[PDB]
Amino acid sequence: AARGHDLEIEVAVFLEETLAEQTRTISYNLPVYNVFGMIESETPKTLNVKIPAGVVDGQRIRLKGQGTPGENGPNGDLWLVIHIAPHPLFDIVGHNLEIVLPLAPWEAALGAKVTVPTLKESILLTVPPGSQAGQRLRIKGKGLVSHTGDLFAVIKIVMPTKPDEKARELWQQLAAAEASFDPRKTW
Amino acid sequence: AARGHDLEIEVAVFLEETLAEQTRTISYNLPVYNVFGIESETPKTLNVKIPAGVVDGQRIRLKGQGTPGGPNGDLWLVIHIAPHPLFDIVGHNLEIVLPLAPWEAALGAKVTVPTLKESILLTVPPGSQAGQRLRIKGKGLVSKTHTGDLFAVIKIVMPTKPDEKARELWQQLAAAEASFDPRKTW
Repeated sequence: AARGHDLEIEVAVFLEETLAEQTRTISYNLPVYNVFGMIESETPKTLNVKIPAGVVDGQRIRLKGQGTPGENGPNGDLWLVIHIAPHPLFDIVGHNLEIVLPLAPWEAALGAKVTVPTLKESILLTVPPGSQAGQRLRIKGKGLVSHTGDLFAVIKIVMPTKPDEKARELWQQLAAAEASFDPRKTW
Repeated sequence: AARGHDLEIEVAVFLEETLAEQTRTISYNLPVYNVFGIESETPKTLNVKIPAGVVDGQRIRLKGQGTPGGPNGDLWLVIHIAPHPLFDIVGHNLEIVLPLAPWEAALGAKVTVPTLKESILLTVPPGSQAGQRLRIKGKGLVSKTHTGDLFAVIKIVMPTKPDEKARELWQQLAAAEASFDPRKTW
């Protein structure tokens, strides 16, 4: 008389439902064997499991005896391992969230106040003058919740498409203005 | 009625070296355990032609070339192409961050770009974009029968705080391109 084996089901969970006390329907099969010992059938099972809120990524939950049938012995256990889903805007890094902050070059140079999204509502982040590409601007009070974490606005500089006659001239003049700038001092 | 012991030998290569077959001379040490189971180290040297296209971690085995009452052990050559400070490998291809000033992307330029071998002058067309991939054919890795390319991936970079002049032109710019919405995606 030996016990059954443990099953594992990786449950993907949209980050947004992190603080959501959520219900997932789990479905799995338990194999049924021949007198000659091979599978010949699978019995289908389902449970409506109440997943607690604020389940951290990769965290584990145990449903005892929901695993494989024991031999002769107790059933094995079933494990639901969480895997927080890849957010469209935010990105889980540590206990904090990251948001890429697209900025037009003028916006980065002059500075600008622009609305940025959070978990729920949208705050107003201010960008200092002269900010650089890769700039890691922090916004406290908006981040993973449980205490609560912080969001980081990581600046990325974007460009409009090819410019028309007038916008061109201007660019040539900045080019002239900033002719001394070496964007590749590293090489 | 015993048998042999094995050996792992790290063999450091450089990304540039990988571009062609290279004859190499590895010096190592062959252990000596007393007929117990260590107090000596009879060294050796082998001359091997490493092939064009190897990859970090790759292993080449040499038979019998380990310790020696029956069959001898085996020798393991573990390649170790430690990380290059400019080119990131992506299969048979290479990637390089190409810093550009906002006005280089806007106006379009010609920029000298490095290579595993020798530099090349790259044409950045007017209107280029953050994250854009400019292809440099054949400057990627040389696998057995294929040769990858190198991609210069644009990254707009800005200078430090500006001044009356710069700042005045940036304001004009903003007006000229007032319709542009970087955060369209929000």
